[PDB]
Amino acid sequence: MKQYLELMQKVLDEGTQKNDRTGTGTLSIFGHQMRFNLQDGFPLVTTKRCHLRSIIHELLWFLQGDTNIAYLHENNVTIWDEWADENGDLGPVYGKQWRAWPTPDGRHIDQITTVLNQLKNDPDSRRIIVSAWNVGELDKMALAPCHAFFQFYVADGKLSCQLYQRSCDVFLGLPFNIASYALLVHMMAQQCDLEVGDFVWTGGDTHLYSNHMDQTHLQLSREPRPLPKLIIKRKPESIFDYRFEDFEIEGYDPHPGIKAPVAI
Amino acid sequence: MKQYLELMQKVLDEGTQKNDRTGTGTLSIFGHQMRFNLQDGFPLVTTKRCHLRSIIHELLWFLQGDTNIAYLHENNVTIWDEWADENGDLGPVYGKQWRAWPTPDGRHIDQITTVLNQLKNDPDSRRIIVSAWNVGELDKMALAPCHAFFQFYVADGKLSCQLYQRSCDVFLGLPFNIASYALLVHMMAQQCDLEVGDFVWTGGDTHLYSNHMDQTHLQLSREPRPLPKLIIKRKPESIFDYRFEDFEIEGYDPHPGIKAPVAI
Repeated sequence: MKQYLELMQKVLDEGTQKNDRTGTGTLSIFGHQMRFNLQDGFPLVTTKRCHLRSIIHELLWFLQGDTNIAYLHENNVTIWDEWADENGDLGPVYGKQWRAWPTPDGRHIDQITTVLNQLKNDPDSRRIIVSAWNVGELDKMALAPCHAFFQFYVADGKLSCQLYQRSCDVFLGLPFNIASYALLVHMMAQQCDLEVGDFVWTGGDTHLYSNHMDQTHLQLSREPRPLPKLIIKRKPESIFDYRFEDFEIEGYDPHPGIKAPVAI
Repeated sequence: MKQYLELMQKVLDEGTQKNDRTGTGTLSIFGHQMRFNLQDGFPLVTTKRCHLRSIIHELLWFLQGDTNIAYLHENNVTIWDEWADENGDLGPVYGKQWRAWPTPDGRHIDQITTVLNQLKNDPDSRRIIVSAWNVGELDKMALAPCHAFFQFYVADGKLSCQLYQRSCDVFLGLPFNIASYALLVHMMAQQCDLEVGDFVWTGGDTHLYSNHMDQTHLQLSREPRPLPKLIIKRKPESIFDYRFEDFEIEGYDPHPGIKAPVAI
């Protein structure tokens, strides 16, 4: 997509040499922002084929709040397998914070129901936020949330959403991060009888791994294709009742998929 | 400052009509980002005189962690007076979360000491974060944190910091928000023997109140002056031992101060 390729080129042009926790070198910049008008089309990268099956199941699983990977395994979605323990547990990652953030007094706060309620009853609110950055629970999580917090906003009948992503692998994760939250904006908007606005992506440590340099140069030589269109085939009674088959991406005509490896 | 005036003009050119909780109308945009290279000079607005005495005391008070306003009152700093109850209490706002975030198991987490430790011992970390968005404590706070969370980053001997501000009054608060966090970057860098990098400001609901429209037009007719220089007169033994008199702003030559009123 134009904004995504511009970010890639920017990391290449001005990223500084920087290692990760494993020791794998990266080129990195700190602080970046992109805006996708969801009325322009579903923001799925077209310069490489990106599959969404895993992403759709992951979002449904996030919304359900149980952090054991059983549901993902029932659907053969293996993207969380490397972090799960022997029982399929991950600790209180994303979903547990979204749906049942634990307080000091023993309550479990459902942030998704809170924001839905706020979008329907107080759309002007400047505090329609969901955070997964539960400081007291970080140590128990299999990994700290990368997509740490997000805020909603309503103007002129349109729902917008901004995500703060503390750490972003531009090549491997970003395309999926964008699509995930874009999908969630469509779902929230549908549930609040709103049109879709913009998805604003904000990044913290934004990087390209050095072993993704060939892939990055190849992707940069391709021209973005017209964006596809998200169609929601059914309107569920609530944000917790969406099903995998409700979503269809129409008009996706990407350039070929590009594999990128990870070090261990 | 150039970036600040550009944001003002942008809100004017494309902000949509939007009320606040009180009902005071605003012009607002959602999602904006600015970058200030702290080696270029201390980012204190020059298109209107901005006083920092209250801001310096507020930062010291944040760092100390006690949310009663007694220390502010001892120094005749009255900016939190409108939110304080009869005893001078505010509930667990900023400082309590920065220094003693309460967990479900009864611990109090010092995020400032955690990040300092992380900057000294693991500068490549992509999770050097401080959050004041403690979902379980929001109801007890006199008001929810506007400057909600911030992340640090180290590259080439320089400390950078990104702030996510969920709601920003461009005219009245922004100049002070920038200066506050810029000061904190200088202090953290000094304590970690690092040079200053960039302060990245990210905004959520970013607005101009309609009763600030004359002031905004007047400020926009002024040309930014060269930035001033922050001087720290002493190097304290820790981040908790800074004193008001340690800070001096040199070479500040602003255009005249501009008053802006608030509705009640």
